[PDB]
Amino acid sequence: SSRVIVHVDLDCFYAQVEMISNPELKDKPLGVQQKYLVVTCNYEARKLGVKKLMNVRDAKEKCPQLVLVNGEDLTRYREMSYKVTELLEEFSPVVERLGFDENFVDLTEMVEKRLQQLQSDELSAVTVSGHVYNNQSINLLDVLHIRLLVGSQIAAEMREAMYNQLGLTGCAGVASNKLLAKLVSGVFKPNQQTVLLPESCQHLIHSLNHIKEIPGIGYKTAKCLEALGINSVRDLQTFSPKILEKELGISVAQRIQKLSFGEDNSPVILSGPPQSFSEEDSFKKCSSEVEAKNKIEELLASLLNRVCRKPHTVRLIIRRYGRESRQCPIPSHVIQKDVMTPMVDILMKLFRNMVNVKMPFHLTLLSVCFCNLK
DNA sequence: ATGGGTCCT
DNA sequence: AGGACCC
Ligand SMILES: Nc1nc2c(ncn2[C@H]2C[C@H](O)[C@@H](COP(=O)(O)OP(=O)(O)OP(=O)(O)O)O2)c(=O)[nH]1
Ligand SMILES: [Mg+2]
Ligand SMILES: [Mg+2]
Repeated sequence: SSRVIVHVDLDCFYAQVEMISNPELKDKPLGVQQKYLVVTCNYEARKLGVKKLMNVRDAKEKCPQLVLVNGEDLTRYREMSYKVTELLEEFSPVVERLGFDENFVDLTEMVEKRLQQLQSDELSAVTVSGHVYNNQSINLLDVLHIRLLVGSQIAAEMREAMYNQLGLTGCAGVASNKLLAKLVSGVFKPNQQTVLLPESCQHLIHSLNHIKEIPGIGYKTAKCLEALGINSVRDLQTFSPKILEKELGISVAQRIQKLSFGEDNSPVILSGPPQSFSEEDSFKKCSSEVEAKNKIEELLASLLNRVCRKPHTVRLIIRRYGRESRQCPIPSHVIQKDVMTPMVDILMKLFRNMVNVKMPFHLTLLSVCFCNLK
């Protein structure tokens, strides 16, 4: 059965949150800085050549007028992120989060409910909200076209409510599955929306120029495909399944070749509350157990505040010089909210298991994670 | 990379 | 405990 899926993608999310917090930056080029990176910037800085994940050096030699705000503490972005997800869940309860600033909603039942409430007179009547991908002609007698247009109307109500209630702008894409909704949502940006009618689906998938542009094909898989002479979407569509299975294994080969044809039967999953929560810090050097204990403690204090459901597992992640980790359960008496001294004790034991402290060492990342929430 | 997340093997 | 993916 055919679905109607919406993908919602907030405009320059962290920069939006900082611009709302400080409107002295609303008319100025703004970048959100983490360590030496400009992780995102407003469309005003984008005009001046500043790009996402750009070295703070290169970004200011491109835009010497660039205003920088520190975005290392994710507290406020995470809080707004969940306010958006909760707002969407009011439209339809099955909302899938993808990072902090994207959501998928399955609108199929909502669409069918709205259509069922329309008298035969007003079927034609039905109008698109926003862009139609590839300027495709609408056929109002095609029930798939009608359902996708009602999806576009719902998407515009969602964007409006996000603006009215939270002060946030964003893009939306409406299509028959998640892959296609996520691909089409970014066609017109910022703060616009697009719907994909089914006869334009080939056009959308062949508009991609790099195989890594398909969501689900990442860094290592694209390296593999390139090693095999596979560069375009069509190369992948037409490559031998049997060779592809041999090279990538049956699961990945079968999944990505389907994705190459625009086919994606994966359900929208209700994300609900998070499965883990972690605090990280990166640095040039940690060369000391005395320093490492201080580092881990600060991460612990942040997480304990977030805690206040309970985690039943704790893990510690390091990066030397890639990631290594050690985890263990959290003792029952400790799950019962001075928790600090027995938890740091647990974590240093994990640290000592992974790091030989009697021999020199050099860390560039420490991360503590709470998981296995009950 | 930064500072987070998800699921699968 | 690690891999792969996503933002
Ligand atoms: N540290 C780090 N943060 C990221 C990374 N990718 C995305 N983010 C964060 C910062 C951004 O505000 C947001 C980026 O998500 P998007 O890819 O949707 O980008 P953004 O919303 O900034 O720009 P957009 O208008 O959608 O093109 O989440 C990343 O690779 N590393
Ligand atoms: Mg975004
Ligand atoms: Mg984002």
